[PDB]
Formats: sequence, C-alpha cells, structure tokens
Amino acid sequence: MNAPDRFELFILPDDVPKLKITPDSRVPNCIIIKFEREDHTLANLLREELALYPDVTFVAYKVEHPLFANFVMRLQTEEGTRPKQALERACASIINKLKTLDHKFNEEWNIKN
Amino acid sequence: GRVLLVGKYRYHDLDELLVEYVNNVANKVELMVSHDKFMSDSLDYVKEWLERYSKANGNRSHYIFTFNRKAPGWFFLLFKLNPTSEIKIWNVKALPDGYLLANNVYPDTNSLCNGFKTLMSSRR
Amino acid sequence: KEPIIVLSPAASSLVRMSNVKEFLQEGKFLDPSKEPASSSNLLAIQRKSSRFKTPIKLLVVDNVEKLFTKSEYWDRVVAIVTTGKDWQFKNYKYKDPQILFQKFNGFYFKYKGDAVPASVKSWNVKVLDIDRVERFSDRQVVEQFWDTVENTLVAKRYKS
Amino acid sequence: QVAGLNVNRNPKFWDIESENRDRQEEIDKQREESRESRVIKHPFFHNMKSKE
Amino acid sequence: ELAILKEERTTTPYLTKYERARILGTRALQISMNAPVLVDIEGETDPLQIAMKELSQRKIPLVIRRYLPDGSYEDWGCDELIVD
Amino acid sequence: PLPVNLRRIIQNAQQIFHLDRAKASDLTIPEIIHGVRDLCKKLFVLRGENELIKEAQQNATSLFQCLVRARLATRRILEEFRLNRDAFEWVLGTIEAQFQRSLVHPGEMVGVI
Repeated sequence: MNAPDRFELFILPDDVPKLKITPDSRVPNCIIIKFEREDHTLANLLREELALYPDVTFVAYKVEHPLFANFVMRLQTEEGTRPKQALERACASIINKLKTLDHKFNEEWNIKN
Repeated sequence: GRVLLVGKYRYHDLDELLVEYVNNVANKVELMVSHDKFMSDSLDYVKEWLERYSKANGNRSHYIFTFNRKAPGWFFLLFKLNPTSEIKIWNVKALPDGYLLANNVYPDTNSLCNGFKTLMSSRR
Repeated sequence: KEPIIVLSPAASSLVRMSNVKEFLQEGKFLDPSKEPASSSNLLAIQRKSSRFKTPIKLLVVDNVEKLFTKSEYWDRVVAIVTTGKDWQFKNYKYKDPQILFQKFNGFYFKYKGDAVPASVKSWNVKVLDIDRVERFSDRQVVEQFWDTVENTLVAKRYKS
Repeated sequence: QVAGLNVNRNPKFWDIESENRDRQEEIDKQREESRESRVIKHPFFHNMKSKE
Repeated sequence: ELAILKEERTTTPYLTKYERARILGTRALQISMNAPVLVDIEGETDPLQIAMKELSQRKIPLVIRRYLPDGSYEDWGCDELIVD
Repeated sequence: PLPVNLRRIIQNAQQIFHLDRAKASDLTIPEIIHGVRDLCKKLFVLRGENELIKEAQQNATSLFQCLVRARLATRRILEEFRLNRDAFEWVLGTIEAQFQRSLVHPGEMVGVI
C-alpha cells in the first residue's frame, strides 16, 4: 500500500538533476557532490580510485538512508588542482582500466576456447 | 526595501547606505571645515571679511568656503579676483567620493582648490 | 609592528569602537547602542596572558580603506569581526568572504538565544555568545576570543 | 448604458444644478481612502517630524 | 482589592516554562491571525519562530497574571520577566 | 543528592582560565571570605522581607550552604584548586545562576509525578 515503485531506484525524474555540486566553505578547495539514483557500486569505485591520487587530500561518501537511492560525496584537493578536475580524471582512469580489462578477458577467452 | 536609491547611488541595506554615504560625507565635511580657506560664520560676515582682505591684499585672488544654510549639504565658494571684481559665488556639493564643483568630482580639498584655480586660469 | 584587529563598521555590530577597549581589555561588556559613537577609527589595547611574560599591545582598526595602503599591513591581521554582511569585503584583500575566512580568523558576536544568520553558518567563523542579563560570562567569552588570537600569534611566531 | 430610464430631465422641470452638485459630492466621497502610520525597527530610527 | 501593588511583588522574577509555552503559543496564534509584529523579521515565515524572536528581544506585548491560592494576583509584564 | 555540581564548575573554571602552572594567585583572603559569605545569602528560594520568610529561606539552604562552604574553603581554593580573581568571580556567578535554574516551577503537578 505504501510500497514505492521499484523503477524509482534507477529512473531519474525530469525535475531532479543527476548531479548537484555545492562548495564546502569550512575548509579550502572542497566540494559536496550529490548523486541521484546511484548506490555503492559507483560510490566505492570512485572513492577508492580518488584516494590514490597524490593531489586528493580528502574523499568520502555516505548513503544516508537505504530506502532512498542517492549518495553524497565530499572531495577536497590541493591548492593547484580543482576537485571537479580530479573527479573527471578518476572517471577517465577507471574507464581506461575497464577497457584494457575487457580486452585482456576477450583475448584469454579466445585463446582458451 | 531590498534596494535603496539615493540619487544615482544604489545600496542593498540600511547599514551599507549609512557606512558608504553618511560617514564619507561627514568625513568630507570635516575635511572642508579643517581646511585653511573655510569660514563657518554668516554669509554677510564672510563677504565683508573677503572684501576687507581683498582690499588689503589686492595683488592676489582670494577664495573662501562657507556653509550653505539655505541648501543643506552644500557649500558656497566665494572668490574675489581683485577689489574691482564683483564677488562670484559657486555651489559645491558634499558627496561621499569628494566635492562636486562645476560637474567635476575632486577627492580632496587640495584637489578641489587646484581644480578651481585651473578652471579660473582656463576661463581667463 | 603591532598586530591589527579589524571590526565591522556596521551599526548592528555588538562590538564597536566605542566599547571595544572595555570589552576586550577590561572584560566588561556595555551595550554599544547606548554608548556614543567613537570618532577615532584607530585604538590601542593591552592584553595580559600567561603565555607571554610581557603584555602585548594591539591596534584596533575600524576601516581598512585609509589604513591598509600597503600589502604588508595585512600580514599583521590576527582577527576579523563580521556581522554576516557581504558588503564588508568590497575593499578587502580577498573580496570573497570564504577565502578571507580560511586565511584569517573570523569572529561573530551575537546575543545568547538569537538565531545565527545563514551566511554566518556557511562561513568558517567562530560564534561567541553574550548573555543579555548575566554579566559574569563576559570575561569567559573574552578569554575564548583571546585564546584563539594567542594561538594564532604563537603559530605565527610573533616576537614581542 | 447606465441611464436606462427615460427620466424627463427638462431644465425647466428638473433641478439639474443640484443633481450635478450632489453627484460631484458623491464622487468626492468615493475618493475617500484609508491610511495609517508606518512602523520600522532600527536602532537609529525614531518616529519624529522634521523639526522634531 | 485582589490586585497586588508592583512594589510588593513576591513571586519569582523569572519566566517559568509553562508561562513561556503559553506565551509563545498565544503570540504565534495572534501573529497567524494578522497581528502587527514588533520585531524586524529577516526571512522568517513561521509564526512560532517569529514569536520566539519577539520573546528573545523582549518585545511581546502580553501580561502574565499570576494567581495566588487565596485569590489575589500579581501582574507581570513579559518584558520584565527574565527569560533564559 | 544536591543541586549545582561544584566539582564540574571548578574544573570548568580551571579549563577556561588555564589555572595550571606554578604562577602565584592574586586572590586575597578577605576577597575569598566575603565572596563566599555573600554567595551564601543570595541563594533565593523564597522572596520577601518578612521574618518568617527569612527563617524559611535560611532553613531551606542549610545543606547546600554546608556543601559550598566545605568546597570553597580558603586553603582549598588557594592550594588544591589554585583559582585567581577572575576564576573566583566566575565560579560565584555560575553557582548563583545554576542555583536559580534548579528551583521547581510553579504550576508543577508534583502529585501525579
């Protein structure tokens, strides 16, 4: 009776943006990113990719409630670098890693078949 | 109101208007009073003193400033080139950025005096 | 070179040039609305601390337009008092409040029980509460302010 | 179309001027308006006249 | 007769919690019924928050009449009672 | 069980005014004596000038005054706590305010409670 529709976990409403970025003025060069219709699958990947960058000084995420499909990320970088650029570099790096992983898997599957 | 207008000046709150306008105008008034060519007495006494000083020192032109009692926030610039010249009175308005004389903004009293002398030289 | 303390020239400020000396130095808070306005924008105060053998002389400046012609003066700033107004920072070294508040100590004085302004909560500034009735806590609030200022001074390795 | 009645407004049989004066006074009473003082909260604000 | 002169008032000079709750409720109801506000509201809209702001600045125009067990009473203004 | 925790107030004053280090105190003994004596006559439970009111007021605060005098003794203040003038005045004001806040409120339905 009060159960939400299951497609609401991944279908984005028209008036709800996929991504909202606000600065965190408490510390310098920090932003707060709100991801809509996402969960731990993207969050943990992005967090542990960003945590290995020398110019990233802080990265974390939290899912506030399991009944709502969203998470919020906090990202803080060095003075020279901007946090959004670090996020873009992380996304590109993971895409490249997945590309070479898929290539090697296809090669090995063709070899063994 | 969210927007306050004082002439061409635009402000966003009462405190901003106060600090940017009234304090600066008061500072300009204090600078005008502390200037050597100022006299706070009545206009007739200012004219008499200017006439006497011009008669005694007719080799130079003398200019003095006084309060505009009829128009608040203004000043009368009375200058007499020589005893044979009639006393001419000019209007100076106390603005936050300085003093407005002949549609020209002068940041300080000395700059105002220099501009007045330059205008007199150009008009001569 | 004595350090500089910058106050908000706004009339709504609880700390103004009229009562800054009696508050920060003497430890007694008086209502600035009832006190007459101070004509001088520069004042000198003395702070006695257990961290230092000798009293420290500090300069209090209300308006930085006529006193900060040189960039080296900003190196002496150890505290900034703001009223949550954006227009305070038009002529400052960092016209954006955020960078200024990460690079300088910001203090906001409010009466106890009043709601914090939205801009104040979004900035990195300390909040100090003065009770409307009880007057014994003024020394405690002044001690918190001076603890922050002395921590900044020791971190800057100032010589006195 | 307001005057839907054929009232005999003959000048010799109708008091035109009194009707005009009464109608003008009724418009001058429809011009009446309500007004009240303003209250502002500010430390340097005082509800005083210019001379005050 | 039943009124008690202001010089010999012996009740507590502090606003109790019941008086604070009742005063806030009454002032919020009056504000929600279009009563003039005596403080400058920046962006506040909730009547209870405006009433709390009025209370913090001692601008609530209400009087508390405290009843003694014998029937007499003392009148205290909201602006002369200490509120924490 | 008594009101106004004195140990907490004393350690709060020590933390606030940095009462560490072997620095000598400027708190004179008559100041201590008169401050404690005056504090023990401002703990108002009942208001009024009637003699019965004063007798009831003195009766109601006997145990608490014993506690305060036992803690805020001259030798104890000078040696164990090492208060200074500002700390002493802060402690006195705090004790008075907290005692005022611990009184029962008229209108309480203490029978049902």
